[PDB]
Amino acid sequence: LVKNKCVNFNFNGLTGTGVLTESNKKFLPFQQFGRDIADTTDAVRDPQ
Amino acid sequence: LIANQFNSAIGKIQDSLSSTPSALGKLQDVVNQNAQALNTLVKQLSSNF
Repeated sequence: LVKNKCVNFNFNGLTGTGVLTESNKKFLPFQQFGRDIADTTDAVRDPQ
Repeated sequence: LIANQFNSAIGKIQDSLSSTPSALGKLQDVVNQNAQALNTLVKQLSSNF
């Protein structure tokens, strides 16, 4: 995993292009995908 | 008397325009409607059609 850089991801079948950064917010244990607003995947859990 | 009346009127405008719900609705409606239109465009980007 290469953070702070633009990359195409295929996390659990979700294909997309974009840069990822580091956040300090805390998710619940039962959440994997994340659509904060506007029908787009703000967050996703890395399976590894 | 004219100077005192004008000074009092200016002071009354400053006091009336400082009650936090003065007549600025016409200015606020433009920004509110633009924000509503932008947010609605986003929310209709959310639909699957």
